[PDB]
Amino acid sequence: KEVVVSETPKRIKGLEFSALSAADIVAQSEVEVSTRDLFDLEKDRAPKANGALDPKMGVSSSSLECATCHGNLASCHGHFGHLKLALPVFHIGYFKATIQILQGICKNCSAILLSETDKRQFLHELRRPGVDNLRRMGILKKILDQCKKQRRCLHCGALNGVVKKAAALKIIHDTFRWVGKKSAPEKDIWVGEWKEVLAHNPELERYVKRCMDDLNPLKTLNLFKQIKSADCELLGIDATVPSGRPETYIWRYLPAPPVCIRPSVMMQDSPASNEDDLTVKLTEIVWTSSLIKAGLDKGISINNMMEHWDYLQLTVAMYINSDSVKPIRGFCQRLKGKQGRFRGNLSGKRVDFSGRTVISPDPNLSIDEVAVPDRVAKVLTYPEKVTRYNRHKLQELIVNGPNVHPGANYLLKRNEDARRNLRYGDRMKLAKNLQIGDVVERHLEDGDVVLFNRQPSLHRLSILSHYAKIRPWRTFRLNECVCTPYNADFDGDEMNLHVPQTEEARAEAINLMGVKNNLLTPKSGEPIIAATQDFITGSYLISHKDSFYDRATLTQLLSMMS
Amino acid sequence: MKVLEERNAFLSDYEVLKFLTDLEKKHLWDQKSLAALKKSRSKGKQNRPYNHPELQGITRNVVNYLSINKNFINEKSGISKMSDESFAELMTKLNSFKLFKAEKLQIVNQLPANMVHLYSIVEECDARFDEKTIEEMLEIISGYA
Amino acid sequence: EKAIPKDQRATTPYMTKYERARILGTRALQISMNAPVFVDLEGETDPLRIAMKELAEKKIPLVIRRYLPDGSFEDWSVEELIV
Amino acid sequence: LVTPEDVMTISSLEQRTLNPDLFLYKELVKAHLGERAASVIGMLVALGRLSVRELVEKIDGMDVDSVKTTLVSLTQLRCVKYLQETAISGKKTTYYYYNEEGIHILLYSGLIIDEIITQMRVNDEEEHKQLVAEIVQNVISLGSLTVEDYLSSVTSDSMKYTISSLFVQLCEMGYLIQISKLHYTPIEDLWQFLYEKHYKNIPRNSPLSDLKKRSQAKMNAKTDFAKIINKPNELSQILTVDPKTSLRIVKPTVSLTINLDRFMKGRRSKQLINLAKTRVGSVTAQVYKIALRLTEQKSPKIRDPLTQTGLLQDLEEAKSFQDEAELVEEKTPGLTFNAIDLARHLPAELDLRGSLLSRKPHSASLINSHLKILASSNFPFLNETKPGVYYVPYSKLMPVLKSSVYEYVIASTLGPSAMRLSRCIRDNKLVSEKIINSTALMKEKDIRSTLASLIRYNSVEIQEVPRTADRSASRAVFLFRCKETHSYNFMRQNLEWNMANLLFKKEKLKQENSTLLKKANRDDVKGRENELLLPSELNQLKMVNERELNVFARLSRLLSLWEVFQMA
Amino acid sequence: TEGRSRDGGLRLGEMERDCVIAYGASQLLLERLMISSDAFEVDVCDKCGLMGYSGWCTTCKSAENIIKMTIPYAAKLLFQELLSMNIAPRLRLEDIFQQ
Amino acid sequence: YKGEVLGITRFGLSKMRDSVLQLASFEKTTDHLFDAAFYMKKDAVEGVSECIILGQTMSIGTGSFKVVKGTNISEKDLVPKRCLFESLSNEAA
Amino acid sequence: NYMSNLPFGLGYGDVGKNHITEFPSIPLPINGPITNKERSLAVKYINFGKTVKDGPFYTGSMTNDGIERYSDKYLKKRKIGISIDDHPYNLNLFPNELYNVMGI
Amino acid sequence: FILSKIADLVRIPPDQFHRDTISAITHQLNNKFANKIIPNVGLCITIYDLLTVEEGQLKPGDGSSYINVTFRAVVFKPFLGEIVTGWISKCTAEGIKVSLLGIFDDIFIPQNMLFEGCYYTPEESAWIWPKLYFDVNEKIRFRIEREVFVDVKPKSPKERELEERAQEKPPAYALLGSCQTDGMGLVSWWE
Ligand SMILES: [Mg+2]
Ligand SMILES: [Zn+2]
Ligand SMILES: [Zn+2]
Ligand SMILES: [Zn+2]
Repeated sequence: KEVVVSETPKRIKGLEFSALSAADIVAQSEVEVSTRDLFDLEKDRAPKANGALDPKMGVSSSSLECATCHGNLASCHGHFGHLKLALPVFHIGYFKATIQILQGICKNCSAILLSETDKRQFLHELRRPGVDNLRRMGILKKILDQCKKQRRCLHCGALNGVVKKAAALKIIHDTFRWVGKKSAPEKDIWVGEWKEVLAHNPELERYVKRCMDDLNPLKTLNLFKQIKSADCELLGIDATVPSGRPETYIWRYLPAPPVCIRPSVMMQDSPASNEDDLTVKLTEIVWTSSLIKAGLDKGISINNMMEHWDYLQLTVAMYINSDSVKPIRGFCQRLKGKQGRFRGNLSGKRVDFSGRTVISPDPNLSIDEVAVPDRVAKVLTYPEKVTRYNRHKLQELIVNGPNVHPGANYLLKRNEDARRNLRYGDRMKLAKNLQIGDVVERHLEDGDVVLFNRQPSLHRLSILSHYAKIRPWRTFRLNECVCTPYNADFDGDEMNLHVPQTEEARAEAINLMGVKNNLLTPKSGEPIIAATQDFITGSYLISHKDSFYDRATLTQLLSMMS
Repeated sequence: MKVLEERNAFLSDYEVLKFLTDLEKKHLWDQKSLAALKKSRSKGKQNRPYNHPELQGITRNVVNYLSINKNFINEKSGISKMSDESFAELMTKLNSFKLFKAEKLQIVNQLPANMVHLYSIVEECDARFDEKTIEEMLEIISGYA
Repeated sequence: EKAIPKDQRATTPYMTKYERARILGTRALQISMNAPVFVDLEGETDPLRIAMKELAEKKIPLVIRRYLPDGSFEDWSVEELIV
Repeated sequence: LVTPEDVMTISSLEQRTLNPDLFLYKELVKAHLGERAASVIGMLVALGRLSVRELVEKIDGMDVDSVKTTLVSLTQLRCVKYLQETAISGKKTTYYYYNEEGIHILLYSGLIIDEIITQMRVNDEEEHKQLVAEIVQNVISLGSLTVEDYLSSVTSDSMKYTISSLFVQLCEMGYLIQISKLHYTPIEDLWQFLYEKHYKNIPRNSPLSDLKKRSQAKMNAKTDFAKIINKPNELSQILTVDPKTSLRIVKPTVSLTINLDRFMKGRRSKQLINLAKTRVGSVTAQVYKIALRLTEQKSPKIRDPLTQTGLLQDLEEAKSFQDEAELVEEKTPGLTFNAIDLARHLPAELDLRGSLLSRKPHSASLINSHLKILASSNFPFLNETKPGVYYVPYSKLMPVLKSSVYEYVIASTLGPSAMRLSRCIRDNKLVSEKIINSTALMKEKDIRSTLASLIRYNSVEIQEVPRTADRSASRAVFLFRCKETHSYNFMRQNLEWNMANLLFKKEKLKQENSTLLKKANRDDVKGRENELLLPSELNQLKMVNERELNVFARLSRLLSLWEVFQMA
Repeated sequence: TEGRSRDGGLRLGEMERDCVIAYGASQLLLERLMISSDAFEVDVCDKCGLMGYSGWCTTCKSAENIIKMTIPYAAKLLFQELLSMNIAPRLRLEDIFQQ
Repeated sequence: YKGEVLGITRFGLSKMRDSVLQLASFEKTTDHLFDAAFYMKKDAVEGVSECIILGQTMSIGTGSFKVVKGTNISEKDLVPKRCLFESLSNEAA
Repeated sequence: NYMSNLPFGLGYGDVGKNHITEFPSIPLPINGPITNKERSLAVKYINFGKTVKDGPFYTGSMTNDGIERYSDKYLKKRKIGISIDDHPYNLNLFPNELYNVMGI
Repeated sequence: FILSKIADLVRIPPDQFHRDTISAITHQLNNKFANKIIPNVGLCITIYDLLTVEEGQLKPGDGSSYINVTFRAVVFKPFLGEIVTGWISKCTAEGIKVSLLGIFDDIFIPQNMLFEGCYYTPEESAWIWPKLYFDVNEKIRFRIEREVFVDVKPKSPKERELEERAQEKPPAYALLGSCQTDGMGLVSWWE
C-alpha cells in the first residue's frame, strides 16, 4: 500500500464564466428541496429532509451536523441543493441575452437570420489573435444588427421583425412589422384564421389589435432546444463544452444556495429562530412550483394557471435582483452597493490585529516612531515563531504571561492545532518546554513594525509604517513633524493602527512605507515631513539675529537638542 | 511527480546489494539504532532534526532477503564476498555465452546447480541447445558457490 | 522561459527598493523558520534585524529573478546587486 | 426519495442537455469509426466551417499527421465536405464541412442491405442474394468501391463476370452513382460560385439597371446550377462504352459510390404502401404495393432540388419555387402512366377480379378503376390531367402526409381526448376557450388536463390577449393557435435524441462487455460458442446478446419514424 | 465584526488598499486583506474549477483533481452566490513553480 | 493609448481590460457579471483588483520579480554512477 | 402570504410534495415483439460496423517491454494491418493536403 | 530491481538549508518515496542518485526552497521471466497467500495456473497429488505473467465516515505466479 500522494502548489490563472446546465446543477447538488415547509410542529421545529433549510445543504449554527460533510458551522463549506421547476421560466439576468439571441434566429424554423456565406468573413475575422473586449462587442453588435435587418430567413422566410419586450416581463415579436400592400399565403392563412375568430365573437373586433407573436419562456425554451450547434459561435456562445447550449440559459433548475450563504439567525425577537429573505423567497418559489406541478395532473384553469406562472417570473425576478415594484434584498442587492459584496468585502474589509484611539503629540518620539498604549499593546500581538536565536526571550515572555506587558497571550505548539491561552496552565512549564517551531503570540514591543493610518486616506502617505514605542497613557502619540502627511491636528482626531502579522508583510511595511523612506510626497518630490508651527517658531526665535548665548546656555541648549 | 520513463537501466543483483550496504554504512546503521540515547539530538525532532522511518525497514528487508543464502539448495550469506574484480574477471564467459536476452539478472542471484533452473530462466532452452552447452554455465555461475 | 546569460544583462545593476524589501522579508521569514544565519548577531533575536545585518554584510544567499515583459528573465545575485 | 447521486447515473439527466444533431452524429461516428474521428466530426458540428489548423487548436489531438489520417478516413467515409478557398493576397488553404447525408450510409446500412435484398426481382436464389448482400456491405464499408480493385480481387473469372453484370443494373437503378466534386461541397458555396461569375460577366454601361441585371444573373445561375446538378444525379456515361466481342462494361477506372436518394425513394414508397396496408384492405392494398413501384425509380426530389437549401427562398413573389415544383411534377411525362403500362408489371399472384363491386386477368379496365379510386380518395394519392393517364403529385400530398404522421404520433403518445383536442386545434383554425366547448362537447376537465400534458411539446401555440395597452395574460382571457412548423421541428429533436440514446446504450453496454465481446468475435470461437466457454460466462454472453438484439430491434422500429419528418 | 462594542476590527477600505498598492507592498496587501481578515482553505478541482469539500469534487465525484489553496472567504462566498444564480465562475489553476 | 480618447467612466473602462471582477468592483457589478456569463468570457487574473479579490500576489512592486535560492550543486555529483550491468547486457548482443 | 392563492379545482393534498418522477414515463409502442426479419436485421447490423472496425478504418487508437523474450523470437506476428496509405484511393476526390499521407 | 527516472518538485525547509543540498533533496525524496508504491509504476525502495537539480525557487509566502529535481530510483519490477524465493505466510482455499519478509505480501497466485492436481479441502489437508507436496511457511518458486495495477479509488467522505464509524484491494501493485514447469514451488524437490 502507502501509494505515493503528490501535492504541487498552484494559483488561480483565470476565470471561465458560464452558466450551469441542468446536468451541472444536479451534479453539484447533494439533495433536492421539494417541500415548501422548513419546520413542522410534529418534529418540534427540527430541520429535516427536503425542506428549505434541509441540513444536507448546511447548518446555521456551530452546534449542528450537516449530514453531507458532518461538519459544524466552522468546518462546513456549504452544500448546494437543486429544485425542479415544471414549465420553466425566463432568466432575469439573461433577459437581454435572450432578447438578442431570439433576434439572431427565426422563430419559425429555429434557423439563424444570417446567410450561410455572408457573415463568415466576419466570423473568420473573429479569430484575429489580437481581439479586445471592444472588438468582441463591436463584431457581435454588427452581427446582431445585420440579422435585425435580415427579415426573411433562408430556411423559412417569415419576416422576423422586432423582438422587444412587453409594454410585465413578457416578450412580443412583430411577425408582420414590414408588411404593406402585399399579399402572401401566410397573409391569406392569417386572414382566414382571424375571420374564423371574428365570425364567433361580438366584441373581439377591438381586441384583435396588437396580439402579435408572444414569446413565453416555455415557447422560447422549446425553440432554443431546436438550435443546431453550427450557429452557436455566431450567437457568441461557444458550444465546445457542455452547458454552451442556449437552452441552459432558461430557468429550469434552481440551485438553492447552501445554508451558509443565507444564514438563519438564532433567538431573534420570538424565541424561535428567524430565517432570511432568500430562504423565504425560495420557499415561496418551491410552493408555486408544487402548485403548478399539481395543476398538470388535474387540469386547472389555464388563465388561472397563467396567473401563477406569471408570478413565478415575478418572484424569481426579485429573488435574483429586486428591480420590479421595495425592501426585498435580492442576490444582486447583496453584490451591489457601498456595503454590498464587492466594494464592502472583496477589495476592502475589516482586519484583525488593529486598534484605534485618540492621537496626542509627542516631540520626544522619533519621527519614525509611534507611541502605543501599554493597554492596547497587551492585546495586540505579533506571532513570533521560536527559533534558535530567540528561544530564551520567548521563554521570558511566556513566564511573564498575558498580564504584564513584556509578555505573551497565546502559545501555538509546533505539533498541535489549537493555540494555548496563557491565562491558565502554569506558563513556567510551557516556557520550559518551548520548542523550535512553536509560535508565541507576544505583546507589541518596542520597535515592532506597525501601520498607522488616518481617514480619509487621500494619498499614500495617509498610511505610514512606524516603530512601536510602548507608553503608559491611552493615546496613539506621534511626533508633530509627521502630522502633515496624516493631516492630523490633535483635537479628538482618531487614527488606526495595524500590526502586520507575517515577516514578509512586516519587512515590506517598514521598508516601503516607513516614515524615514517617505519624507517626500510622490506627487512632486517636495518634502512633506518637516517642521510644524511651534517647531518653526522656536527655530526662528533661536536663529533670530538678536539671539546670543553664553557657554552655559549654549551647552544646555545642545543637551536639550540631543 | 510525472515519471519520465518507466524502464530505465537494469540492476545487477550485486549492484543493489552494495548500494544498500553503502546506504547503511553512510547512515541509518542498524547496530547503532538498537542502541539507546537518552539525550538524543536535543534539537526537538530527533538527531539534528531528522529521522528515518519507513526507510530503514525497506532498506533492511531487501538486504536481509539477499543476506539469506541463495536457494541453490535447502554457508555464505551468498552475495557478501564477490568483489568488483571478481565479477569483472567473468566477462570471458558471461559475454561469450550467447542468450540474445537480458535475463542475466536471474542467474546472477538465484538458481544455480540445477539444469531445470536455467531451463526456466531461458525458455525453450533444450530446443535451442541440449547437446553440451548446459553444464559449464552451471559450473561457472556456481563458481562463487 | 529562456534565461539571459550572465555575461549580458539589460536590466539595472542596482537593487530596487521593492527588491530590497522583498529580499529582507524573505530572508527574515527563512530565519524565523530557523534558517542558519551567516552574521554575528551580537544578541539580536529579531529575524528582520538579523536579515538587515546580513544585507549590510552582503551575505544574504538569495538571487533576484527579474522577468522581462517578453517572458524571459535574468538572475541577479543579492551580492552583485549594488545599493 | 431519489438521491442526486442515484439520478444522472440511472436517470440519464446529463444526456438530456445534449443537442440531438451533435449527439447522434458523434455517437454514430464513435461507435463505427473511432474516438478521434468522432471528436473531429463533433467539433465540425459544433463549428460548421473550420480548417485542419482549427482542429489542431480546438481538439486535444494536435499532431498534424494523426489529424490528417483521421480526417482522410472521415472523408473516405463520405462524412466530410471540403472546399479550397483562395485569398488572392497570399497563400490559400482549404476548409472542411461535414457531410450530413453521408453518415446515413452508416446509419441506414442494415436497412440499405435489407432493401437491396428485398427489392430485387430475382431473390429466390440463395447464392445471388448472399453475393449481392456482400457486395453492398463492401461498398458501404469502403465508401467508393472500384471494379478495378474488385475484379482483380475475385479469383474465378465467371464469378468476376457476374460482378460486372450486377453493376450496370445497380447504376441504372440509382443505387450506384458516379461520385464527384458535387458530393463534397456545400450547396450555398456552389451557389455563390455560380452567382458571382455571372455578375462579373456583365459588360459595363448596359441600358438595364441593378434590379433586372440581378434578375437575369440569378436566372442564368439557376439554369446552370440545374444543368450541373442534373448531369450526374442520373447518368449512364460510365456504363455506356461497350468493347468489341464483349458484354457491356462500366468504366473500371472510376469509383463507384453507393447512392442514397433512390434508396430513400424506395423507403418512402415502402412507408406509403404500409400506410395503405393500414388504411385499406389487402385486396387493393396489395395492388397499391406495386403501383408506386413503377414510379419510384424515377420519382422526383423528396424535399429540395438543392436549389432551395443553397439560397434564400424568396421575399416578394415567393410562390415561384412551389409553382415550378408542381409545374415540373405535371410536365414530366415519364412519371405519368396508363393502365396499359401497369398491366405489364403486375405479378401473377394478384388476380384483381373480386376487387371491385360495380353496384351496391390483368384487365386494363380494372387497374384503371383502382387508379380512379386512388385519385378520388380523400388523400390526394394521384391526379388526373387527361382521361386515363394519372400521376403522383407532391405539391399538396406532403403537408397532409406530414400532418397525418405527426398527428398519429401525438395520438400514440397521449390519450384519446388528447388526439381529439389536437384534431380540433388542427381542423379548427384559432380555437378559443369557448370554441373548444362548441366544437368538442367532451369533458372540460380531461380536455384541459390533456391540453396541459400537450403544452409541454411544440404542439399548440399559446397567445396573450391584452385588454389594455400593457400586455398581461392574467388580466384578460387568451386564445390558441396552430403554428404547425414548431410541431414538425419537435419531431426532429426528440426522435434524433432518442436514436442517439439507443446508440449510447449500445456503445455503453459494449464498453462494459468489451472483454466478453472480444472473446466472442474470434474466428475459431465463431460457430463454436457452446463448447470452449464457462457456464456462467456463456449465460452472460447469451443474455447480453439477446439484449443487444433487442436494442437493434427497437432501433430498427424507430428508424421508420424520422425519415418522414426529414422531408420539407 | 463592525463595532467597538462587539470588539470589531478596523476596516481597511478601498482608499487604504489603493495607498498600499501605490507603495508596492504586495505581501502586506495579502497579509492585511486575506491572512488577517478572511483566509479560507478551499478545495478546488483542477478539471472543473468548482469548489469542493473534504477534498471531494462532488461534481466530478473523483477527488483526483482536487487541490488545496487559500482564498478570501469573501471570494468563497461570492463564488457560491454566483453559483446561486446561473453564473459558474470556474477557477483555472496553474503551478506557481516549474518556471 | 487605445487610439481614441477613452474616459474614466464605466463605458470608458470597458476599453480592453475584460476583467469582469475589476469592472464589478468598480461599478455595475451584476450586468457585467451576467454579460460575462452569457458570452462565456475567460478573463485571466492579472489585475491588482482581481489579485486582491482572489487573494493572489499582485505583480507590482515586491511582486514584480521572483526570489530564487541557488542550490550550489556541482556537476560532478549529478552524473549517473555505479552502472555496468546495462553495458554488459548491451555488449552481450 | 402566497399561501391563500389556490384555484377552486385544485386541492391541498396534491401540492407540497413536488419532486416529480425521476424519469418521465410513457411506455413507447416501438418495442414490440421480435420477428425473424427483425432478428436478421439485428444480425446484419452486428456484422456491419464490425466490418469497418476489422477493416483499416479505425483512426481511434491513442507487453511493451524493452526486452524481447525468446518466446517472442520466432513467434507469430499479431497481424499486418493494412495501412491507410496502403489502400488504393482516387486522387481527385481527395484534397491536396490529404495527398502526402497516401503512398503515391 | 530496475531503475526508473522521475521528475519531481521537492520542498527544502529553511531548517535544512545548512545540510548539503544533495543530502537535503535526497532526504525529502526518501520521505516521499521511502516504502511507497508509485501508481502503475511499481514499488519504491529508495532513490539511487540525482541528475537535474534546478535552482530552488520561493513562493512569496513560504520561505522554503522548492527544487525541480529529476532522479533515478530503484523500483522492484519483475516482468515475465523472473524467479523469486517467496516465503508463504497464509493459506486460504482460493490460492495460497505467498508472502515476503515484510516487503510486500498481498500478491496472490491462483491454483488454475498453478499445478493442476493441487486441490484445497475444507478439512485443512495440505495437498493431494497423483506424489509430493508442501506445508506452509516454507520456500517457494513461481513466475510473473501479468501485472494489474489497482488504481481505482472513488471514495465519498460520507461513506468513509460510515466506514470509520463501523471500524477491498489494499495494494496498488501486486504479482501473480505459476508453477507450470517442474521444479518450481520448492528448491529441494530432489538432490
Ligand atoms: Mg482634527
Ligand atoms: Zn456540510
Ligand atoms: Zn427561418
Ligand atoms: Zn471537478
